[PDB]
Amino acid sequence: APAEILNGKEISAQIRARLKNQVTQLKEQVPGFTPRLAILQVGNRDDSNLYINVKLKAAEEIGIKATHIKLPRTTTESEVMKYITSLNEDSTVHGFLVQLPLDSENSINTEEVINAIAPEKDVDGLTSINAGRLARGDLNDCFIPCTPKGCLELIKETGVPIAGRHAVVVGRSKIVGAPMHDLLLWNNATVTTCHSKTAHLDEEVNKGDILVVATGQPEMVKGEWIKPGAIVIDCGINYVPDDKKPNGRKVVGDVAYDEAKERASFITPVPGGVGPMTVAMLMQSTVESAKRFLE
Amino acid sequence: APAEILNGKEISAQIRARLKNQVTQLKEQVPGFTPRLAILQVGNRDDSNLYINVKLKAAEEIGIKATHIKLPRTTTESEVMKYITSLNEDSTVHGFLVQLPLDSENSINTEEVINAIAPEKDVDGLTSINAGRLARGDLNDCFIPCTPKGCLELIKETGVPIAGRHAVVVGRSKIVGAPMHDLLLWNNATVTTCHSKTAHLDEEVNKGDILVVATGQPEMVKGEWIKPGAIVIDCGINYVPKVVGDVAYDEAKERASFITPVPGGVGPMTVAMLMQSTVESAKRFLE
Ligand SMILES: NC(=O)c1ccc[n+]([C@@H]2O[C@H](COP(=O)([O-])OP(=O)(O)OC[C@H]3O[C@@H](n4cnc5c(N)ncnc54)[C@H](OP(=O)(O)O)[C@@H]3O)[C@@H](O)[C@H]2O)c1
Ligand SMILES: NC(=O)c1ccc[n+]([C@@H]2O[C@H](COP(=O)([O-])OP(=O)(O)OC[C@H]3O[C@@H](n4cnc5c(N)ncnc54)[C@H](OP(=O)(O)O)[C@@H]3O)[C@@H](O)[C@H]2O)c1
Ligand SMILES: Nc1nc(=O)c2c([nH]1)NC[C@@H](CCc1ccc(C(=O)N[C@@H](CCC(=O)O)C(=O)O)cc1)C2
Repeated sequence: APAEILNGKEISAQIRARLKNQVTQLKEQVPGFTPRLAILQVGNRDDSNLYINVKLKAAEEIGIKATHIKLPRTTTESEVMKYITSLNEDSTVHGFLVQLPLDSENSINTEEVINAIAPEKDVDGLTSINAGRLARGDLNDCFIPCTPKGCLELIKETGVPIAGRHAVVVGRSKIVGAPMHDLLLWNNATVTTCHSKTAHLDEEVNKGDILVVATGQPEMVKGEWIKPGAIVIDCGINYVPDDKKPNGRKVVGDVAYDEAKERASFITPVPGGVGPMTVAMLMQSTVESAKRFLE
Repeated sequence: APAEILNGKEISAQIRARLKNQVTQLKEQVPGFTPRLAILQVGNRDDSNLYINVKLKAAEEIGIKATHIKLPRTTTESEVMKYITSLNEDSTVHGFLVQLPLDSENSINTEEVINAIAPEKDVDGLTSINAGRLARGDLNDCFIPCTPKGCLELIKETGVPIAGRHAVVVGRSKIVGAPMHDLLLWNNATVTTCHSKTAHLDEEVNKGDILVVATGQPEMVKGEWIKPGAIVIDCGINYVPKVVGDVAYDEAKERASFITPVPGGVGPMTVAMLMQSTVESAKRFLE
């Protein structure tokens, strides 16, 4: 019998509707309080413009005030640092992020920039201090990066308790795999982390009651590798030409969906699974930052 | 026929001899310079007194100047913060640590205390900044906690490459298990982390080509569970009706290819690694 499909587009829409109501209610409980997000951009990349306007739009629908600071390509590292410092010190701003990658004519140390973000405002969760808190089990008040956050939410939507399950994470990146490990461990799964040097990957994958794949290797995890009854979470966004589609390209996951859907009990499709969760998760983190500041 | 014994006492002695020579050479290059370590203690636990004396002794044998500050049981979090601030600002102190657990009559948030330590002096590697670097693979520029560091060194003493091995870590503490996981992962093992909520622990342990145990549960990991030919690293220090490890040594030694005894395995290696981190902090300050 085939896997239930976790519909990230519907679940994300429910999350954004709930956050809207919560934000409406925070303002009525505490009049004048305005949850506030800022996004700092360097340069003028087309892709970043599109992603930023999606974030700003979601924030405005929820009643979060969203500020976009767009610095020119001529900007220096020292000017970027000054803006980060000013955002840290601005008590009207509850959360902010720096859109990546930076687009400057000058050399800018990306890591130093990110690590100047005050940890209590780090809504993308990529500062070293936040990673360190997450990695050592302080989940009550650290920020969680948006993709693994959405993965955890998808897993919880199944209603299957995580504790005691053997979870497998394929990938160990800063943005996905590593924080995904941390969330699974502090929800009491027994966790195996695999990567490009893992031997007999198929046999490792086949031990996962919960499987999260974040490799960027299109459809590499085959249906045969999936443990029967597993929860399969697929972070992959891989482009493949396909003239039968409206824009001449299909999106496929890091998992071979058509065979994995016959083995799993719950599976995320691609497109429509993990991807649409991500902006909702940023908004949820923004709302958490605003609630903490309200104490 | 038994597993080769990884003799942490002899390996640590070699490490301390090397660090002594390094320290002697720093002093001849820069006369009057003294690497300096401070250990801040709250309360008066017997075990902490003994562990601190062991650290002081190793430091003096290497030529590191070691200072011990012992605060009373009445100490408040705010008083501990004043000493941490003073140690941060004292440019004669290259590295310092806070001995754990704190022994106070008042509630003190251990994490807030540890996280006031300046990252360049955090030789125990327990600040969030250092943990965060280790946890994400940026080992260029962080202190690693002394126990996992010592465990990695014991593993390397076998001569067996870590990359591609299935490693199992039993325990996930901030001081041992979690950082141990990170060290194994960024040395390219495939790592499984177990804890008190792991089901079928025996079957998890049995997948480990490398096994590190740090539970504080005396001899709970049974020899039968060990994969034949495994490298077994036992961090346990348990007092029992003698000191014993977290592993059932006499049965595990018949299955493993390499095993650490208790006492004389991980413990001495932990102190040597603290001294290595202290010496690195002194060398960094010298630029
Ligand atoms: N929807 C979203 O907004 C979103 C966000 C982030 C990422 N993603 C997608 O998720 C995927 C991965 O992204 P990322 O940021 O995690 O990428 P990444 O930084 O390139 O990480 C790739 C990870 O997968 C591992 N890997 C690669 N080949 C492997 C193999 N053959 N077997 C096992 N492990 C292998 C790599 O191992 P090593 O560590 O050994 O190199 C690494 O840990 C991509 O499709 C990306 O587009 C989606
Ligand atoms: N030689 C050295 O220098 C040195 C240094 C530090 C520690 N140690 C020793 O190493 C041992 C562990 O120390 P620690 O600081 O890590 O202790 P700890 O904070 O008490 O943590 C114990 C860990 O083991 C897990 N655990 C407990 N019972 C278990 C069970 N039945 N099955 C599986 N996992 C179990 C715990 O699970 P939960 O997270 O689910 O609670 C926890 O993660 C102790 O004997 C300690 O004295 C030695
Ligand atoms: N939280 C916490 N828990 C702990 O159990 C400890 C620390 N902190 N901090 C310090 C740490 C140090 C433990 C230690 C114990 C003993 C020795 C040592 O001198 N080795 C001796 C005895 C061997 C042994 O007991 O392992 C030897 O064989 O030469 C070295 C270090 C133990």
